[PDB]
Amino acid sequence: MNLEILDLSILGFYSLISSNSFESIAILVATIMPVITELWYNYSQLFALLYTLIYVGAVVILFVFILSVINEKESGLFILILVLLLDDLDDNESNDNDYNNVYITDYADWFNNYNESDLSVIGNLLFTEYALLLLIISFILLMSIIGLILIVKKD
Amino acid sequence: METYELIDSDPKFSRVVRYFRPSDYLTWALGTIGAPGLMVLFEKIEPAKGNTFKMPPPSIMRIATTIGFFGGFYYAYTSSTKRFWGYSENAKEVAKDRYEVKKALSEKKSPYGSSLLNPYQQDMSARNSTNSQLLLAIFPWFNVANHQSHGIDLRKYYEVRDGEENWNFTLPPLDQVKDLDVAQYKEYSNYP
Amino acid sequence: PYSNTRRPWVLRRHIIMKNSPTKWARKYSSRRDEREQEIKDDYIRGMGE
Amino acid sequence: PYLVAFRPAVLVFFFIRQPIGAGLLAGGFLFWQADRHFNFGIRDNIHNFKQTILGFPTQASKWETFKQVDAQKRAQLV
Amino acid sequence: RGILQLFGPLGLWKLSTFISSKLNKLVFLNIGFILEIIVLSWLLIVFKVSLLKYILLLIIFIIL
Amino acid sequence: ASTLTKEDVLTRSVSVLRGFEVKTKDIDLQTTFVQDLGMDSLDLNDALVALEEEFDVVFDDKTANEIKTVGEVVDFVLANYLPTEQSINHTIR
Amino acid sequence: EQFHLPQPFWPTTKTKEGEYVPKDSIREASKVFIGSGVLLGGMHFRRLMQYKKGSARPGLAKYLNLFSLSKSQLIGFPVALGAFSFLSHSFANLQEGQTATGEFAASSIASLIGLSIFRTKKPLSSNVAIAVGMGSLFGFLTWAGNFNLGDNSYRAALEAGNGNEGGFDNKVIKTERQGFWEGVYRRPLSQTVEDLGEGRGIITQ
Amino acid sequence: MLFTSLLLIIVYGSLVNKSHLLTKLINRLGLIIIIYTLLIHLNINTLENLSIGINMFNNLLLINSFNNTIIELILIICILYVLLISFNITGLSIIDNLNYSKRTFIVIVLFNIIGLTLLPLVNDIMILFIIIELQSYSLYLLTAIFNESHNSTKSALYYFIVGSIASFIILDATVSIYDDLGLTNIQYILMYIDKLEIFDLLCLLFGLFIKIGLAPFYSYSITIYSLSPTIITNYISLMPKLSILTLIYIIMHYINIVNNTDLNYVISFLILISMFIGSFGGLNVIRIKTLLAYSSLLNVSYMLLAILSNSNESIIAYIYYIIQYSLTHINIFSIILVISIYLPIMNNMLNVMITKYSPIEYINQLKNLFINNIFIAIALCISIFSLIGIPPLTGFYGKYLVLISGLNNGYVLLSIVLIIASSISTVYYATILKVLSFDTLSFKDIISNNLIINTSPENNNNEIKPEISNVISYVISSLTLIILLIIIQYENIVKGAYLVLLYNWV
Amino acid sequence: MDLILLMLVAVGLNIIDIYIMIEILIMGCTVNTIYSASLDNDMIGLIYSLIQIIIAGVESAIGLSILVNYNRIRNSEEIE
Ligand SMILES: CCCCCCCCCCCCCCCCCC(=O)OC[C@H](COP(=O)(O)OCCN)OC(=O)CCCCCCCCCCCCCCCCC
Ligand SMILES: CCCCCCCCCCCCCCCCCC(=O)OC[C@H](COP(=O)(O)OCCN)OC(=O)CCCCCCCCCCCCCCCCC
Ligand SMILES: CCCCCCCCCCCCCCCCCC(=O)OC[C@H](COP(=O)(O)OCCN)OC(=O)CCCCCCCCCCCCCCCCC
Ligand SMILES: CCCCCCCCCCCCCCCCCC(=O)OC[C@H](COP(=O)(O)OCCN)OC(=O)CCCCCCCCCCCCCCCCC
Ligand SMILES: CCCCCCCCCCCC(=O)OC[C@H](COP(=O)(O)OCC[N+](C)(C)C)OC(=O)CCCCCCCCCCC
Ligand SMILES: CCCCCCCCCCCC(=O)OC[C@H](COP(=O)(O)OCC[N+](C)(C)C)OC(=O)CCCCCCCCCCC
Repeated sequence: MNLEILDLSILGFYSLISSNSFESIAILVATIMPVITELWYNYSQLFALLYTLIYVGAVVILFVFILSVINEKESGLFILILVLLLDDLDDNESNDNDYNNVYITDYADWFNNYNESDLSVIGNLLFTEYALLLLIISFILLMSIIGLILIVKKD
Repeated sequence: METYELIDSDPKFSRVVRYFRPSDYLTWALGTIGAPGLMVLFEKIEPAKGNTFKMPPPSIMRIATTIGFFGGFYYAYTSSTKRFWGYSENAKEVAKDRYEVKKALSEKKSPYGSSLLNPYQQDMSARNSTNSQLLLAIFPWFNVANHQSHGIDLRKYYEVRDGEENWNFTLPPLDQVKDLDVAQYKEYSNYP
Repeated sequence: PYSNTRRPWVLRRHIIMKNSPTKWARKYSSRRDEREQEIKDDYIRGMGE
Repeated sequence: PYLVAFRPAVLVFFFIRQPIGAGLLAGGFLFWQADRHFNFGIRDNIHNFKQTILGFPTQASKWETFKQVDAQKRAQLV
Repeated sequence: RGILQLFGPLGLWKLSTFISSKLNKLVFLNIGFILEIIVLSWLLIVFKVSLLKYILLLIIFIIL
Repeated sequence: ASTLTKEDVLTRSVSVLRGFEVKTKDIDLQTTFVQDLGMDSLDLNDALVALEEEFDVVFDDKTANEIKTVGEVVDFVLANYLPTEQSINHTIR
Repeated sequence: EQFHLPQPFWPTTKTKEGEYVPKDSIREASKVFIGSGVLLGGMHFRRLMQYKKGSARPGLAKYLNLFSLSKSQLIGFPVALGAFSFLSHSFANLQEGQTATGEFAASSIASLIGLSIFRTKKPLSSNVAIAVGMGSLFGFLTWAGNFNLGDNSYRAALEAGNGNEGGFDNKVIKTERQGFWEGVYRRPLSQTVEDLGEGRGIITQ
Repeated sequence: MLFTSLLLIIVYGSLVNKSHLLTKLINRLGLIIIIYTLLIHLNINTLENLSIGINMFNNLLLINSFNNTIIELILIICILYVLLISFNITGLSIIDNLNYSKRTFIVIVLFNIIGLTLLPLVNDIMILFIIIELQSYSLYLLTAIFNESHNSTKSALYYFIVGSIASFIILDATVSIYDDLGLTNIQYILMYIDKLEIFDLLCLLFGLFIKIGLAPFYSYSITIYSLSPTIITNYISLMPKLSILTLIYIIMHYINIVNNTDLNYVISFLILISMFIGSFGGLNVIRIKTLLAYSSLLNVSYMLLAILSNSNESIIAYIYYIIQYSLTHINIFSIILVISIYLPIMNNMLNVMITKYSPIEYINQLKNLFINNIFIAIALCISIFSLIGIPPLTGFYGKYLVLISGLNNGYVLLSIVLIIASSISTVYYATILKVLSFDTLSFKDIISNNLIINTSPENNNNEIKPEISNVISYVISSLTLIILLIIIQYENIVKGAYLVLLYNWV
Repeated sequence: MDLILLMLVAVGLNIIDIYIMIEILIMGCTVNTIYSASLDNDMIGLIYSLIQIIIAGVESAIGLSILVNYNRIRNSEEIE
């Protein structure tokens, strides 16, 4: 009984009935949280946190910052339910039946006596192996800092 | 094609600057004073304000020199680099490189130098800086490390060419030179 | 431990996050599977010879 | 882990705010969860229908492909 | 002055004016308009490429 | 854009005028206000304000004592009609 | 003896006898009609849902009118696209391969059947000309060889030794007819007699 | 050279006061930075040594003799472009003060030049998705440089939204390729060119097709170009195509390894539609920038026919075409920025509103240019005639070479359509030429002191005062004769195209 | 039921709503990348995901900066 499915069904409903910009912002948070939680379990815990620190902590509270400076103004129920029920029939984004319905395993090895976190490897590669990517990204962030001022600052 | 001897596929920053021919400094000399001149010449071609010649502000003559200085260095830096790669005349440089490499081997020291980088990082710093000069116009990057992926065979420094027998160099076999791949893995094949 | 390797539920069930040019090809186009089925079929055709 | 804490609150507010709509989306959710629990074979057959119409390699087609290979190799020995 | 004018400058002025009238409606600043066509073009990748001639026939039908 | 024409103002003007005590129900461009309809100060102001509520055009103090006919008001709306600025949501999306 | 007319036709992959496994038009046309019926129909309902999301906004109503298919166009197109695919394959089987004539016939009849549904409020002469007009676009497309010549292109022919890369010679006179893109210095007289025909200065006067 | 001095200008820009004289002189320092970059680049990069292709920066960037040439092309067009803001175009302060108000105009250009040059060189998907953003963002910032304007800002918002969708399409394809193979570097992927899903490279191009404005995505490019100021539209309608058409060619070079027949048909469907829309689109338009926006779509359509064919004649055709269309595009937008000084002045009808951002906006504002400045009109006519294809102008060889590569690969249908769309397009290029001269003799006897140029005071009334600036007039004169007199050096220049190599070798 | 472009109904009817949809779409490509990187036990893919989060962050700022300036333009009269 995967309770993750129910939450998305709710979000798949309020997205269709969203009326004002309050609803759309709440869609973003209600999309991030199923992303963050399903990543905290299952695949990668490091990036479940890296989402919260950057997505919610930087952009989403900047979404609601600007939205307060924008505006605040202002089929039925059977069609919305019918749309969801037909949309819910197929939910296999892939079509490799063998790859979906067969489970696998990996065999652990004791060679890596130097156990380290996944972030240490990323730092060990992003700062040495792919330093150019890091230095270009710094350059892009420099462009934005100069870019954001010129657009907004009237003088 | 006008190929020559491949001195160093990845010349070091300190060695590129060292091998600046007197013409190369002149190029740097022109670029450092050419930039203030070009700003003046532009006012000659068309003044910024009005219809009459007006020397640009002294403040601009200072920044333009800085642009020319860091601009004229790269023309010198690129000119020297082409002599290492073999794209430019390097008879003068080959004599200098072979003397220093032979001196390094004779003193039982590595031609490349001691390094603060573990064997992986030397390999990593080779790939980042090698051939970076082909983009030196777009953005700078230099080979400042003492790595060993210079794409040469060190035995080409053993045989004696014309006009070198006078230096009276004695060269030990490669398995006894400090800071080399062949003379580092003597106990564990995983660690230097 | 034997486990599955399917994509996160939010990836394949959000009303918006599941729509992209390459995801529609995965979900509604047989061109990817027809080629990758031949390799699987060749496993059994190449036994007896 | 934040949804596990936030899930009790939102489910309560889904039935209070829109009770008729809640009884369907939650009710419909339980149907498919039950359907996979009890091997009703519905969603599997809704799936197999799509793979047949859109030219995909279906589960039945592979097993038919194996039979064709199996029947051919056996008569090759004879 | 007859068929060779219908199959000529006078006839081609009508056809050009008809088509160019349809096109000028499409150029209008709307985010929703440009969004649907981008999503619509994703169907080219999905469809088996044996069905390009039909889409071409349909696209001419919509011009009318 | 200004979608009002002269006829559109004239056609809808009568209905407002049919909503107030008028001596004659025949009103056109040539019809006056004070004379034909027998309206005094306070009576005429209500009709003039009423046309401001439907045509959404404000009449200034300069024209106040200079209004004598109903054709002038109909022609005035065209020269002074604009659509209210629409927010960023209505305009482009 | 026949007439000796020019033959302006691009080369195509000729499927010799025993090849050309026929395609089932009834099933092939079924997929187009059912497939195109769902897309236009489904998008028709989807755009209906957008009108009620917001209607006081002019922009949403403006652009939804561009994509607003009429009621007849919902039947006119799947009929035409369906009939196009049935008529195209059906003429292919008799002709043992698609040609411009087969596609021209299908494209005009498929348009006229389609046009007579959503272009009823127009004279029939106007619809026939449009149906004949749209037939010529597909005939021209098929005469030119779809979107590409494929193997019959000069590059593919050149890479297989059918080009003129090594120059020409006139002592080697090929009895077999040369390729489409191949050039020669000199040609057998019998080939000229087969093409130009005897008469006005060939062989006789 | 770019990175070192761009940071110097950024710090120096805000240190000095905001004055149009200091900003203009700072703009000239932008010109000097670009000029040095070209000398430094040409000094170290040669066609002989780059024929193989030389990996750089941990194989993230790979440069060969083909990408090298476009980098030299990008820098040279930018040098001519900066002459539009580093020098006076008209002379009158009212229309030229728009180019001197924004200090960060040149800084943003130098941000885009770094993005423009590195984009053809990307060799990994990780750096592809980054470099496309460094260039893409620089476009959105550039379109919004004039924040007082209402049209320029709405252009950037519309540009930002579509460009973000294109970026997501590009991002999604690279993630899909990564999911199938697990590899990042393009050279590593080439090993598995026979086993990845080839259409995922098509989904990658669909992202790049949006950014250059190819049908059916043409809608936004015409709207954006018709709204941004003429000084801005000259840069955003040409530069993104220089640095993306090259990247498209490199990807198409990889895709033709397998020679997928289904992929050619889909791209040919877009090429066929673009020529239709790019030709019939401009027949009924009144704006000059909207017309040139449709001209840009059609000439992008012609080039993509060469890219799709992708043979040894495509390199010769694409290299020559991209150079000649760039100079011609600079020549026309240089002229339109100068002939704004002959506009009449009222002393009304249709209440036509002309703003200082786009003084020339409608085609009928070119009237009597044969009378006012005949030499300029001939330069404009020559530039227009090149786009038509009148031989022996540079435009004629562009279509002659595209047809050679198009027909050599079997694109018979598209070649015939490309010609028909060349004939249809001639209608709305002749309209420009009709406006200039067709009424010359009926207006030869005219009394008119009501021009914009007549506002300037008479300085001496004896000394000869030229109507136009020295530098901008010389650029128009240099480019006009290149288009007209290319017949002399065409055989040698085409030989220069033979030497350009993209893994041809032998 | 995606080939009927159903997602367009789910988008709001403001410019700020379009911005949200794009970020959701870009977030879909990162979750797929983290899915691919983890299963392959590859840290090169997780570097890509980190870059996607960072790059998509900048794009959000530039979009809202343009929107804020655009919204200020309508209410830019400043008479008092
Ligand atoms: C801790 C949980 C608390 C939950 C409080 C709200 C519960 C209602 C269910 C919302 C969650 C479903 C996911 C969809 C996101 C919300 C979109 C939405 O439309 O919310 C509607 C909410 C209820 O109002 P309603 O009457 O139902 O709709 C018409 C309102 N005129 O009206 C609103 O606009 C919401 C007003 C408060 C907004 C707060 C921020 C949104 C909630 C963030 C935390 C919840 C995280 C998501 C949890 C569910 C995940 C699927
Ligand atoms: C419970 C099931 C739930 C399923 C969810 C989806 C429901 C169906 C929704 C509509 C489906 C239509 C598209 C079908 C899938 C896309 C096409 C495809 O992938 O091929 C399937 C079908 C037949 O393919 P087939 O010949 O069997 O391939 C076997 C090869 N070995 O291909 C076809 O022949 C389909 C017919 C398509 C041709 C007519 C429609 C195209 C013209 C209108 C397009 C609309 C406008 C688009 C314009 C493009 C923009 C430039
Ligand atoms: C409902 C199904 C939706 C299918 C959408 C398909 C998407 C891709 C379409 C390709 C062209 C992109 C055009 C931009 C999107 C089209 C917008 C649209 O379809 O709206 C219809 C539009 C307005 O129609 P209108 O009559 O003014 O309004 C009716 C209101 N009741 O009428 C139009 O003007 C649209 C036609 C534009 C012209 C396209 C022509 C392309 C080339 C076709 C001929 C090929 C040329 C070569 C032919 C010979 C070689 C084969
Ligand atoms: C002898 C040598 C001569 C050389 C040229 C010979 C060919 C010339 C072809 C001309 C024949 C048609 C032109 C005259 C027919 C009149 C067309 C027309 O006016 O529109 C009719 C119809 C709507 O009717 P209505 O708007 O009321 O017009 C009544 C006018 N009496 O509206 C329509 O029916 C329009 C039809 C839809 C448009 C279809 C467009 C498809 C492509 C047509 C060809 C364009 C080129 C394509 C390839 C190049 C671009 C890629
Ligand atoms: C010695 C070898 C180098 C040659 C010089 C190159 C730069 C020119 C600077 C000269 C000084 C100057 O520009 O002086 C100014 C003059 C004259 O200006 P005017 O139009 O009469 O304005 C009025 C000036 N009054 C008031 C003095 C009369 O302008 C020129 O000459 C314009 C020539 C255009 C540049 C030609 C070079 C093209 C190179 C093409 C490479 C792709
Ligand atoms: C295969 C044989 C090739 C023969 C040559 C090509 C056909 C001749 C067309 C000349 C038309 C002309 O000249 O255009 C002149 C015409 C109209 O004239 P106008 O000045 O507006 O006068 C009329 C004034 N009214 C109408 C106000 C009363 O403009 C147009 O319709 C512009 C569009 C022209 C389309 C050209 C397409 C070419 C396709 C060729 C391949 C089939």
